[PDB]
Amino acid sequence: PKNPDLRIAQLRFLLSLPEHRGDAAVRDELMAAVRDNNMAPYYEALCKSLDWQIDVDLLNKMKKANEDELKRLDEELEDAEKNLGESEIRDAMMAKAEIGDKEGALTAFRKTYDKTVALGHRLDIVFYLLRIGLFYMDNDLITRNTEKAKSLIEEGGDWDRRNRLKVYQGLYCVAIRDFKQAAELFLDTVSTFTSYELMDYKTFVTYTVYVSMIALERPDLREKVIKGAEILEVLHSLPAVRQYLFSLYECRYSVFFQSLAVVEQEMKKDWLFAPHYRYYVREMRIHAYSQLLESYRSLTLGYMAEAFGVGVEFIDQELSRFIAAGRLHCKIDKVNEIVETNRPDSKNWQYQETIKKGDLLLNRVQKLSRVINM
Amino acid sequence: EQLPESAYMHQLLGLNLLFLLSQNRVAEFHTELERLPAKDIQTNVYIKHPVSLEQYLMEGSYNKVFLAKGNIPAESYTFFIDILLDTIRDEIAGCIEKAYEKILFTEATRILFFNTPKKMTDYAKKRGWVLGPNNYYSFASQQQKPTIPSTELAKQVIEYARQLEMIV
Amino acid sequence: ILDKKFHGILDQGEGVLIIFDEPPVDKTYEAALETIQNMSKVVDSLYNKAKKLT
Amino acid sequence: YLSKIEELQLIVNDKSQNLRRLQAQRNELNAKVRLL
Amino acid sequence: MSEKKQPVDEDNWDDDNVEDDFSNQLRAEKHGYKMETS
Amino acid sequence: NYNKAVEEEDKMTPEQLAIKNVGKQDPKRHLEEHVDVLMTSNIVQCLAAMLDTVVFK
Amino acid sequence: PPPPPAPQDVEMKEEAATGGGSTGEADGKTAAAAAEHSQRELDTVTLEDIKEHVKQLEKAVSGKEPRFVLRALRMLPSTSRRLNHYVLYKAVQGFFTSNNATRDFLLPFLEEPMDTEADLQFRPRTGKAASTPLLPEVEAYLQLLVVIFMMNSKRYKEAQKISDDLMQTQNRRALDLVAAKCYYYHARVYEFLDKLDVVRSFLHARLRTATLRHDADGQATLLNLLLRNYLHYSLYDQAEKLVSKSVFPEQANNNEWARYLYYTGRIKAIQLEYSEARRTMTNALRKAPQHTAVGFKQTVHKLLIVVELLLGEIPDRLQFRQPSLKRSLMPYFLLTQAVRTGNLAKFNQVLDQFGEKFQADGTYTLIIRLRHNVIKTGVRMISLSYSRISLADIAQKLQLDSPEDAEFIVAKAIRDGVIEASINHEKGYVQSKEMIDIYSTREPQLAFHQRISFCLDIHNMSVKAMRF
Repeated sequence: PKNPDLRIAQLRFLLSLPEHRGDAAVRDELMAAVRDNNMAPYYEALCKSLDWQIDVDLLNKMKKANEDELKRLDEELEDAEKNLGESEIRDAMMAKAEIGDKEGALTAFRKTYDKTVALGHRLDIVFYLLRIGLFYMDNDLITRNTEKAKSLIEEGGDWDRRNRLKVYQGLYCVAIRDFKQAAELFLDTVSTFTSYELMDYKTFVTYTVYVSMIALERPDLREKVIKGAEILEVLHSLPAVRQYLFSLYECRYSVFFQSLAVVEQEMKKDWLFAPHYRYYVREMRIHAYSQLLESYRSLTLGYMAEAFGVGVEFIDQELSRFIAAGRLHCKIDKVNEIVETNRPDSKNWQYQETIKKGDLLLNRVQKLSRVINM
Repeated sequence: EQLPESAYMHQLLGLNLLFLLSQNRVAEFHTELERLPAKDIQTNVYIKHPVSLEQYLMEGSYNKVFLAKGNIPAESYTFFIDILLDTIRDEIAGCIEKAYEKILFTEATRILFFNTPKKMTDYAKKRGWVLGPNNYYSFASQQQKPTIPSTELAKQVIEYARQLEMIV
Repeated sequence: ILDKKFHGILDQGEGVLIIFDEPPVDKTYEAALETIQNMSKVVDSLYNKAKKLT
Repeated sequence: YLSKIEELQLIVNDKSQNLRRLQAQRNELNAKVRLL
Repeated sequence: MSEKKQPVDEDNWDDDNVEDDFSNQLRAEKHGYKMETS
Repeated sequence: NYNKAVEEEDKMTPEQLAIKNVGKQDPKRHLEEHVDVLMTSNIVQCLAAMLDTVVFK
Repeated sequence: PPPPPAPQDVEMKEEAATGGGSTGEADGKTAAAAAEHSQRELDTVTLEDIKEHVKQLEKAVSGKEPRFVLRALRMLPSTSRRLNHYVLYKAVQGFFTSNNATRDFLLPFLEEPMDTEADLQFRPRTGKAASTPLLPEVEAYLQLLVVIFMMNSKRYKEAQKISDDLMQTQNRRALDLVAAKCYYYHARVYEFLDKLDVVRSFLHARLRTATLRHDADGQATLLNLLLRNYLHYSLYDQAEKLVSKSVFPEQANNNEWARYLYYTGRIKAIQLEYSEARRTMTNALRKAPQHTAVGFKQTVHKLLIVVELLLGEIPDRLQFRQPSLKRSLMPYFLLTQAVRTGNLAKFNQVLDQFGEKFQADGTYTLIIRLRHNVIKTGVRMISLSYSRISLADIAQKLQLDSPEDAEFIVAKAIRDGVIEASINHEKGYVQSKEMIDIYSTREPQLAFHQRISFCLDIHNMSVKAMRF
């Protein structure tokens, strides 16, 4: 049941990334605390957001409710293992202990991993470790648990749950700058309709496109977005980035820049991207310019400055620092405003890699085969 | 080393350094920057002025020469700054058209100085130069026009196959 | 052109398009990729070496 | 000392004679494989 | 070994080298405000 | 042309020389029988490269 | 008294190998070097440098050095009974009372293995008897009643130079192997107090005596000593390497040569060089032996890639960064950030912020050309960028304010030879070009001679290594 707790993770990100109205973080943390016993939101807001303007006792009462809850959980721990349970005593205690403080976590994972017995004992354990990680912007939890899973969960698994583990892997692959294996693991589209792991299938589409407009080269672009009309029956609900992708074939750079600003702000205000979203947009820029110049040579940026908006000075500094970033072999001027189609690998590079590696590894093995004697 | 502090210490280093700067050395400059480094940035204008002066010389200004010559006698660095004028002018003899299109009378007047002696005329009649019509060119092609890359590398193939022979 | 439907260079500075494509080089592609795989194999053998050493 | 050092080091260079022992092993292997 | 004088002495971390390479370009509107500049 | 097609199978032998712990009988000592041929090939290539400039003038 | 049995065990395991085994490996052995116990003993010296050596404290005081230095005798085949003496003296530390007989009573203890009997003939036992006691004394340099005794113990090691020079036989492939280490510790203890003055002539004549008769691991190591000597102090005798470049052994210890090329890379870095210095820094970098020694590559790498910082074509260097080096590269991280930035006020404000750590570097050569490096970074970037740029665009993009110093920049860049860029001479206004269609076919196969001739060199080297 991590979808609402994924929304709570987004609450924590709102507490983290936007410090505009810290009461809004206090707002939804108190809203998640007044019911569902969720006190961890309340300590979380106490720390980063406001210091709980009025929640000294209004949430300490529900903290005492969580205290009685945890104490009766740990009492039924012995009341039920009094009876025989096929690791199901510890299974129930780990499930119910995955609400209040990290007390619930330490009575959750210290009582499952020791007697995790079958696929489900770790199926839910790894799903909910992914959730306890995703509440913050974690990667140790949400993939170390996948390591345990590889040791524990699947072993054949389901045609349903294993696709879910793979979609977890892809969900972090888009959370991190792993701009391909997300869409690879999000290539299912027949096994992630709706789940307690899918906070929103439309948000599934968001994470998917925010890795597919990069992983999917033009053939894979049309393969998954266009051809794969399975996601289209659902991405019919978010036409902004969809039409962006539509232009992403005809290469309409004006609307490219419109939606580029749009998605830039969007990522600026979206989870698990705050300290990294910098490249994606300028990467889209350079990649599109690549094909645009690849059209032909005797062309101008000014002829494209229209598509660039008023992009003469914009792209001046832009492509200056981009070629300075060592990108996109091409030619362009100011007094001449050139465009180019160049950089064939089978000119020298397809022959330069030869020594690039047969000297790197050559001397690697050389010194490696030097200390064999000296 | 525990001697009374030397009077002309500050500018004997400067005499040596400006002589070095005149004779165009490449590493004794840096062993000079290593033997006494701590008195170079804080003080010692006889050294502090030549080292940042060298930064300005290989920064791109032969006019900081004259800005500086505003005040550098410095007890008879006059001969050495005359040799510094000489290393201005023969480095102009090199760097006047290294890979330039063409200059005219006025860029001679800017980069060179002393508007027209028989010395820039001596340049035009001493380096193998065409004094064009109020105009300059290195030559008619500037590069002496820079057709068999095959047979020398065929001899290379001879000794190359030879060295691949006698070994296994 | 972007989808290999056309292979060549157009023009607006001269308004004159020119077509060209001669991709296939089995020598470079084939041999170079085989050598890449050879590099991977040598990387593999490096550990046999480092093991039998110590 | 004066004229007594170099040939001792020359017998030391019979590691090249040990190289001949190695090539002897080699040609042993080869001759007997050819016998096979 | 270190037998010398010297004995005297991915979330964004992966994207961090590019970030310091991004530390010189409009870190993250004037892009979009340039639309109405003309 | 066939060299790029032949070496890529004997090149699978180091993948089979992945016999790390204790797994290696005869090493499939067939890594040769292509090199010498390659030798001859580019040998003659260089030969003819010579003979061109040599004979032609 | 239960832990000192571990030095009791490793001490006997050391001089069993060293004394008996390398004496039998000296009697008739060493065809090239059959003294494998010499490298075994240098492994155990690294093992005593990992651990405490033998008796620094070890819950007692001064047990082994008064004990085992007695009675070697090398006689009739019951000298394993003298080894039995060595073994069964070990009831003193466990059972009896320990007493202090090191660092003061060692002065006749060193003369005991000579005054017992005419023990044997070879010097590696003498180098053993003056090294294996006295190297456990050097790494405690607390400068109070311990460093004058390192001083006198290495005066006995100067007597070991005397008995290396006049000992009657290639025992230098044990004694120079130990003497590399102990002469580094000589230089250490001599320069924990002052610069060494006549130890320079000690080192000179010690290099002289190892010239041809026994030229095995002595010349290169004493030359490392001499090089770091001329490195720590004023810089006058690098012309000695420029006139007497005899620096090419078998490059035996495989890390000695690596750090040797590092030190002479610092030399050519401080003489003047970019290219050759950065390539020997690169070769020493990739010739880092392992990372089995914690954070010792790190400070020395901070001073290694100063020349790559001086290239200007370096990104942030973060893949090397030890997290314990981070609090010391708090200047150095912002310094390579100031390499990536073209700001002038930040170029001097990093200096104004971190001049003390720049003095800890102590290399003015970086800042005397790092401004010039900033303008060369600018010219490389922008001259690789545009075909026919103007000098005014780049000039008043990098705050040059006039045409004629931009002309001197472009002129000294042609003189430094990066790009073709000329001047459409009326008032400046550069007319220029890039360079593609330069050449791409016969020019690779020029360098392919060096590629495959280098490959066949390494073929024959693997052949001569297959010989072993």
